[PDB]
Amino acid sequence: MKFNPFVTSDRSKNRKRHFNAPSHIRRKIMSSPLSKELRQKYNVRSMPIRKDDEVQVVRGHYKGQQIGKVVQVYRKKYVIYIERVQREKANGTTVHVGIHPSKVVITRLKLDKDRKKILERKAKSRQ
Amino acid sequence: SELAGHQTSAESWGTGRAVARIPRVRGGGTHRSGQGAFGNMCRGGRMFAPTKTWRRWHRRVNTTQKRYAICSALAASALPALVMSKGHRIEEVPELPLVVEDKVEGYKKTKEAVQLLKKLKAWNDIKKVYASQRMRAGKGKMRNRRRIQRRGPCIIYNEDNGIIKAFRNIPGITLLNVSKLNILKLAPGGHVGRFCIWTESAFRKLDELYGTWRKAASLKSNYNLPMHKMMNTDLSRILKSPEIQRALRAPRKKIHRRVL
Amino acid sequence: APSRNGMILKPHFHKDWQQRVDTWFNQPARKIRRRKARQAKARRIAPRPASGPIRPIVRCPTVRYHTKVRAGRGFSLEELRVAGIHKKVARTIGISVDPRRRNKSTESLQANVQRLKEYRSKLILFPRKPSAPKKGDSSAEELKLATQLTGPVMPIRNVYKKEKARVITEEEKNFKAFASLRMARANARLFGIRAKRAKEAAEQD
RNA sequence: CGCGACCUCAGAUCAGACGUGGCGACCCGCUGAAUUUAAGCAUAUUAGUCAGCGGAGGAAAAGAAACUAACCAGGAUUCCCUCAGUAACGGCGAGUGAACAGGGAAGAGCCCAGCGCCGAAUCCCCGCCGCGCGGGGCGUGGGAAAUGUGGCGUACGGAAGACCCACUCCCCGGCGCCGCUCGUGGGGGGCCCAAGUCCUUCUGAUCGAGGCCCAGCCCGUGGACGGUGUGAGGCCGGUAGCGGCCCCGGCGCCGGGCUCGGGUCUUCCCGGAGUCGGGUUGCUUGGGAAUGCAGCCCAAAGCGGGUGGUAAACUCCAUCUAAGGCUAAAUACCGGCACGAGACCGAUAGUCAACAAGUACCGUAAGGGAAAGUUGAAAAGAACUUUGAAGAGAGAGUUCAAGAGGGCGUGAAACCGUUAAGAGGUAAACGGGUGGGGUCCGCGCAGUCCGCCCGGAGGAUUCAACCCGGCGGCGGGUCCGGCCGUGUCGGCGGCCCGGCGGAUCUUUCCCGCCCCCGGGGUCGGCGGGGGACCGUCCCCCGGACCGGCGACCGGCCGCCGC
RNA sequence: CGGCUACCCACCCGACCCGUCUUGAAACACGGACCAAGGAGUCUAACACGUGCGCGAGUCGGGGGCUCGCACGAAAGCCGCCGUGGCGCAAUGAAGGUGAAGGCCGGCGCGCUCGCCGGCCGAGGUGGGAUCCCGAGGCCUCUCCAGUCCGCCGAGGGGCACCACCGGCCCGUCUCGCCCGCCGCGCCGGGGAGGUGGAGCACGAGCGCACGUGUUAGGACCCGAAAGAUGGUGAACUAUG
RNA sequence: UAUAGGGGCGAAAGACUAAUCGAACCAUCUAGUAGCUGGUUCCCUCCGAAGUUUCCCUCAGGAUAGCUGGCGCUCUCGCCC
RNA sequence: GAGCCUUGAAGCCUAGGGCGCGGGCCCGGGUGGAGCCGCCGCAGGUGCAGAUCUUGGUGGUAGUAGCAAAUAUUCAAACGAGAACUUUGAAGGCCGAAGUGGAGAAGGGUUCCAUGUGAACAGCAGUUGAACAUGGGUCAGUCGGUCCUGAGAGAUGGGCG
RNA sequence: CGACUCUUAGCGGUGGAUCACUCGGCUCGUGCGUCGAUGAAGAACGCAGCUAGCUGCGAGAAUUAAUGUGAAUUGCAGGACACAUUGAUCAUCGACACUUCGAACGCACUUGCGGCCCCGGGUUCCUCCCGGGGCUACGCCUGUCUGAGCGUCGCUU
Ligand SMILES: [Mg+2]
Ligand SMILES: [Mg+2]
Ligand SMILES: [Mg+2]
Ligand SMILES: [Mg+2]
Ligand SMILES: [Mg+2]
Ligand SMILES: [Mg+2]
Ligand SMILES: [Mg+2]
Ligand SMILES: [Mg+2]
Ligand SMILES: [Mg+2]
Ligand SMILES: [Mg+2]
Ligand SMILES: [Mg+2]
Ligand SMILES: [Mg+2]
Ligand SMILES: [Mg+2]
Ligand SMILES: [Mg+2]
Ligand SMILES: [Mg+2]
Ligand SMILES: [Mg+2]
Ligand SMILES: [Mg+2]
Ligand SMILES: [Mg+2]
Ligand SMILES: [Mg+2]
Ligand SMILES: [Mg+2]
Ligand SMILES: [Mg+2]
Ligand SMILES: [Mg+2]
Ligand SMILES: [Mg+2]
Ligand SMILES: [Mg+2]
Ligand SMILES: [Mg+2]
Ligand SMILES: [Mg+2]
Ligand SMILES: [Mg+2]
Ligand SMILES: [Mg+2]
Ligand SMILES: [Mg+2]
Ligand SMILES: [Mg+2]
Ligand SMILES: [Mg+2]
Ligand SMILES: [Mg+2]
Ligand SMILES: [Mg+2]
Ligand SMILES: [Mg+2]
Ligand SMILES: [Mg+2]
Ligand SMILES: [Mg+2]
Ligand SMILES: [Mg+2]
Ligand SMILES: [Mg+2]
Ligand SMILES: [Mg+2]
Ligand SMILES: [Mg+2]
Ligand SMILES: [Mg+2]
Ligand SMILES: [Mg+2]
Ligand SMILES: [Mg+2]
Ligand SMILES: [Mg+2]
Ligand SMILES: [Mg+2]
Ligand SMILES: [Mg+2]
Ligand SMILES: [Mg+2]
Ligand SMILES: [Mg+2]
Ligand SMILES: [Mg+2]
Ligand SMILES: [Mg+2]
Ligand SMILES: [Mg+2]
Ligand SMILES: [Mg+2]
Ligand SMILES: [Mg+2]
Ligand SMILES: [Mg+2]
Ligand SMILES: [Mg+2]
Ligand SMILES: [Mg+2]
Ligand SMILES: [Mg+2]
Ligand SMILES: [Mg+2]
Ligand SMILES: [Mg+2]
Ligand SMILES: [Mg+2]
Ligand SMILES: [Mg+2]
Ligand SMILES: [Mg+2]
Ligand SMILES: [Mg+2]
Ligand SMILES: [Mg+2]
Ligand SMILES: [Mg+2]
Ligand SMILES: [Mg+2]
Ligand SMILES: [Mg+2]
Ligand SMILES: [Mg+2]
Ligand SMILES: [Mg+2]
Ligand SMILES: [Mg+2]
Ligand SMILES: [Mg+2]
Ligand SMILES: [Mg+2]
Ligand SMILES: [Mg+2]
Ligand SMILES: [Mg+2]
Ligand SMILES: [Mg+2]
Ligand SMILES: [Mg+2]
Ligand SMILES: [Mg+2]
Ligand SMILES: [Mg+2]
Ligand SMILES: [Mg+2]
Repeated sequence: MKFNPFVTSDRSKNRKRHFNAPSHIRRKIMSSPLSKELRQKYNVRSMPIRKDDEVQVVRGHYKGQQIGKVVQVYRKKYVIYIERVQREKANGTTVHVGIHPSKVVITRLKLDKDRKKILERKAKSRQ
Repeated sequence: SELAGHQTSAESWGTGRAVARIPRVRGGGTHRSGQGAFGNMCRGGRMFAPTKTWRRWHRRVNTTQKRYAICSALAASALPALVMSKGHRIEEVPELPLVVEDKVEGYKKTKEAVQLLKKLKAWNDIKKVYASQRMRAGKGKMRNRRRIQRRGPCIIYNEDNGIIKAFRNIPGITLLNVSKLNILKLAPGGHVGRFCIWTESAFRKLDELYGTWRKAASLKSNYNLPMHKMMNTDLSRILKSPEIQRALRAPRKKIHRRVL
Repeated sequence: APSRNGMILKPHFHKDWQQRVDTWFNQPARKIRRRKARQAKARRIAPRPASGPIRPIVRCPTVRYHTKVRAGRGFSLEELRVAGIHKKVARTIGISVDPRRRNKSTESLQANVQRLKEYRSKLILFPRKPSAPKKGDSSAEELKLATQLTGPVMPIRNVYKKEKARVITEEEKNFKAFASLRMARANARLFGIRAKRAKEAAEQD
């Protein structure tokens, strides 16, 4: 239950602050869970999505065990794109299909100097 | 807003301009020039009798009547019929007033709380609460109210040691204190007979907080227990007692219908 | 306009009143603000009690309330002088002083100076260093208490002389009467007239 | 004639500094109507409001009695409840209408002109010298202001000066630091628990039952949002005196400059003027032989002056010291910057404005002022063939759905087109009662009613009669070994190792005062505490009534299942 | 085969187009071409009555304060030496002011159109008055005996509330006369018997909350003027220099 | 270019003053008042009128009485009077 | 109400069945695609046939009145799917110098020019346009403003408020 | 037989009602108390690769510098892709910059007309010659300078 008198429970206010969130908050909103074998390795639950990391769809129409990779993170639409998750147009040209990052589970992360810092910070905070 | 219709400056035409006599806005070059001005029957006008902010919202009640209602709810919560006819699952409960030891108020986790609720055979009501958690019906969902939750048991305690933490996450539960008994929580919806779970000290403090018919209350200065009207509320024994039937009339159960 | 039978009414709603209506929708918020302010002041002044300045014994002026006694603003300069403490030091000691009030009755003067002496005897102040006199080695472990409520040393609770019971004297059966009050009122009404009559009689001699 | 000083004055693009205007919800000063009511209307009410003008601050004004009362007196101001719809005002008609108490929130008090003393011990400016981070104040020397009057010492609550007496060593302004401040001081960024596992619907899942005997896991975190629908656990987020990081403000301690209070006695000093008040004329007030303000005239005193609610004279009494000033508090806030909430509205509603809304547009101008939300989960917005010049359409294609095809969710009525049925010279329509046709409904139409008992026709089963073992419940007798309710005494026992109240007492009890002659005398009184009797409550014994919705065992009749 | 109906058609009978102003409406009286959405007795203060609830000669914490910071808590709980205060418990006069107990018995002074004393209960009497109490009388298998057994009633008594009258008490007035007291012997006080005026007393019933109706002030069921005031904009038309 | 609303201007028609002039336009008081017209939304059941007395600057109105409804309350029959 | 629901909520339609005297309600069928309802109490901005009611939409009238002020058009060809309205040539006419001409001031503000399409605008049509889309276009010592005062408006000195 | 008209049902069209949704209002409360001569409110113009409006900005013009965060914005090509250099976006924002009018300030505003001082180019100079920079409004306060008085005074011709 909510107890802080400075955070709201208004549905309209929450929807407004979610739909008009800045770009540095959209990257935190667009977070995806990690795989089971990697969660126990990194001692962290979730992690934001970047352009280089691989990912695997768990729910939706284009779901399965085929490992994929992201190619675009569309922060404006709160969506990500995968090179193999695609669809044919009327004329036959290929185009990526949008899937929400909350409906996808990560299997590989780009080991960056900032990513390692975020991982160790989350691990030390989880303790 | 108290100004919902009087923002427009408009006057009526009069006898001529047979369109109407209702005031109409002045201007031109706009399809709103000449429409209905402020009024009940007009579009974009003020409503009839604009609700003022100084309406009588709150209603005060006598303290004696408040205490009467609280004692009535407490007496109704002790009868199994009145609390069973409300909806609570008390089929497996050993004793209707559940008076537990003082160790429960020292709880810090909710696992032991759920374990105690399952041991006291009161978990069926919480399961019913979990099962009946549908969505609000109607336009109330827009006004930050999208959940319907049925009321479950209320643990009445005293001398808090962390029991609010252990009972603050169970749905349908209610936390109440002996020194602050609320009618809105004891008899929700205007119906008496809510299932209650007490503590040893919370149950021993009732004799000193309200008093008996012999001695008045110690906490409350000038309060005494309400008077009892009918000493025997069982009509069957009174009507079937030999003293009543000793000087009765013959039954005379003949119908005497209409004769042709 | 009137009806069959009813009390004639004169409502004072002929003015434009709806534009000035004070609704008390901020009453709980105001009470919460006042409570928080009281708590903050008491926490800031913790060694001193709430409503610190001691208030004297004050009798009500009017004849309707002159039977009971109540609190007041401050002690008089005469009471301070009989107590023996300086006028300006009482303010920092914690004694409210009212220079405008006078003293007309020794019965109240003695009560006020006794209250002042009791306050001074019960008072215990803190020094900067132990070099200041009129104190003890240990301050009673924060004086057994930091703050007091509803009066610094004692409220103004009323006391009454007992006069339990006594034997009726001999002449009490014919001591007073309604005729006594009637004669008193008649004399108070005809006091000056009798004096003028005696004067004009002695003038003729 | 000139020079110099003073005094009324002029100029500068002289050096330094200040005001203008805007917002104006709250506040202060001025004047400011009428619509309305009075069933008409002049007084009155509307109203000392609206409109108009001038100013400031987060509050402003008010604020330390020229006060209230007439008795056991109270004591700045502000706000709330009562006083009170009262005293009173009013063509005494309509109507208007306070104040003092009292209880509360908060409670902070002072300064100066004057009278006198101090060799003007005062203040501004300029410049070099000794100091600290983001830059301003302490010590030195001359140029002005000021004797037509700086500053300390002084303020009506008295003060000052000179002896006597016994005393006080302190306070106020920066610099470096450790540890905290009550929600555990303030601001900012990021992080922190728990299923996405089996099976089955669905375009899609958050749907649907369960996860061993410790109840699949967490919970101080089951509020909310977003995600292909309806999530505690999939994701920011929420609980948590949770953690780590950065910035700001105070509490204790190391240099620098000022620095005699209290009482008695003796001596001296002690006050605001065209102002009060009076006449008069307007406005205003509930204020009436005139509450307050203002214009003109008359215009003072120091045992004085003001007030004491009915004008005037004589006398007494009570209170205050006005024509000088400063001050936070509780109070108000429809504007401004942020936040939270809703028994409110849900696109003809709610602010005029949910959208490129004070926008389009209108009038020269002041000014007036709109209409207008919804494709789809995802554009995946219809490739391609054909007809037509194109608009458009026929196939085809995406989507579960095109019956969602670019103001496209759902898709009513008025109106119109087509198809089917019926009818037609007194306009159509309508109520009462039939008949004909048609859609549709239920039945399968010479063939459909159900359950009980008995007498017969054939087969298979254990039980029922009765007894035994045995558990569970019902009923009353003994109220048996015990439970408590309603009353009377009793252990005077829980009074000190038990609670309340009482204008019931105990001055031969105590403590702190007080009267008379350190001490004595109750000779009397005041406040607090201690204890005796009274009416309500806590244990055992003995018995009086119900054994009743309070219940157990022993024994019995009569039931049920195993 | 059966089927009323919100399907259509036909015959028989009756059948003028709705709403309100009016004695009179289908009217040659007014409004309505049709359809969809919106649309009118509300809220506050005060008063009167009735009803429900709680307490009861008391009632009411709405104003503040207390417990712990809280989503539900702008709630709820408490004050007890916070009842200040409002209403009611006392009315009558302009005011100074005054301000509500009867009944029985005996005695004395001329038991005198006459006061006092002593004892008792203690708000008078009459005529009605629900109800209650007593009650002659008779009502149950062969008989003198009984407590229950069957079981009503003539008459009589104390009489709720309420009704009518008489009397009694209080306050303001008019007439008549006499008596008593002295913190001081007076144009000082008090008392009686009769007639009247009072929103009075004569064992009290109000308070707080809610609801319903009715009246009233608020724009007050909704829509509607000719007009008045305040402050600003117009001589690009027109009149005049 | 000057005169701006009880004002201007008028060889005078009370004519003109931004299509409005026997008193312009704009916003506010203002939802001004109306004893005067119009309208005033669901069903069933029960009861069910008056246009009359008196007074008012009263005659298209109101007050009063009367007609009506609701809430009750106090009693009476039900076993030769 | 351990209420109903993506195996289908609300809403809408219906020669279907049925209930209640009635206000209304239940079920069946067809659309529809995400919420809704019964019971006990509570509070309303709660029920429409009208008010020359407000807003929006649609009919009869009705394919009707009307496309008639200023003498007048015709032939051939080209570009074009499409010709009476465009273009060119010819013939016949009008304005006839107080014009139906050539330029300006006020006012309009891109309307001027070139290219291109032809649903909207042009009261029929259009290949045309002052419409639409794109791109260009205004060159000053000696043209005028800028200078000067006219009727007149206006700050300081001063006065009033 | 047909046509027209009328009444029902199915489908279709105009129509946009009901229902469901809501980044919007209304009301209540809390926290703070902030404009400007060092140029306020408001107005005009301009600024994006392709850009008309809203929004955001000022010739440094769809943002500059710094800090925090950490791999993007997006309708389309390009572009810094680099991060064991300095690193995109976003937010914060204390540092720079902020066109004209506007209390508006040199006079008036028709963007004209000037007046002083200084710096670069013109006859290497003023003398009504180009560009750039600073100042040039009113009232008032303290002080300085200048100077008017048959207002008063002293010494002197
Ligand atoms: Mg909201
Ligand atoms: Mg509105
Ligand atoms: Mg208004
Ligand atoms: Mg208006
Ligand atoms: Mg609904
Ligand atoms: Mg009436
Ligand atoms: Mg009138
Ligand atoms: Mg009039
Ligand atoms: Mg008014
Ligand atoms: Mg007035
Ligand atoms: Mg005003
Ligand atoms: Mg100002
Ligand atoms: Mg300010
Ligand atoms: Mg003073
Ligand atoms: Mg009163
Ligand atoms: Mg007057
Ligand atoms: Mg009145
Ligand atoms: Mg007045
Ligand atoms: Mg969801
Ligand atoms: Mg959820
Ligand atoms: Mg999580
Ligand atoms: Mg005098
Ligand atoms: Mg005097
Ligand atoms: Mg006097
Ligand atoms: Mg007098
Ligand atoms: Mg003063
Ligand atoms: Mg003053
Ligand atoms: Mg304040
Ligand atoms: Mg509502
Ligand atoms: Mg609109
Ligand atoms: Mg083609
Ligand atoms: Mg669709
Ligand atoms: Mg649609
Ligand atoms: Mg046909
Ligand atoms: Mg009607
Ligand atoms: Mg009429
Ligand atoms: Mg007639
Ligand atoms: Mg009619
Ligand atoms: Mg008609
Ligand atoms: Mg006619
Ligand atoms: Mg008509
Ligand atoms: Mg409607
Ligand atoms: Mg009292
Ligand atoms: Mg009107
Ligand atoms: Mg008039
Ligand atoms: Mg004017
Ligand atoms: Mg002209
Ligand atoms: Mg006039
Ligand atoms: Mg005209
Ligand atoms: Mg006028
Ligand atoms: Mg109205
Ligand atoms: Mg009449
Ligand atoms: Mg009657
Ligand atoms: Mg479907
Ligand atoms: Mg949807
Ligand atoms: Mg309505
Ligand atoms: Mg309608
Ligand atoms: Mg109409
Ligand atoms: Mg529309
Ligand atoms: Mg038409
Ligand atoms: Mg024709
Ligand atoms: Mg023509
Ligand atoms: Mg051709
Ligand atoms: Mg040609
Ligand atoms: Mg010719
Ligand atoms: Mg000519
Ligand atoms: Mg010409
Ligand atoms: Mg073209
Ligand atoms: Mg055309
Ligand atoms: Mg052109
Ligand atoms: Mg164009
Ligand atoms: Mg040339
Ligand atoms: Mg020229
Ligand atoms: Mg002038
Ligand atoms: Mg001047
Ligand atoms: Mg249709
Ligand atoms: Mg940058
Ligand atoms: Mg100027
Ligand atoms: Mg320059």
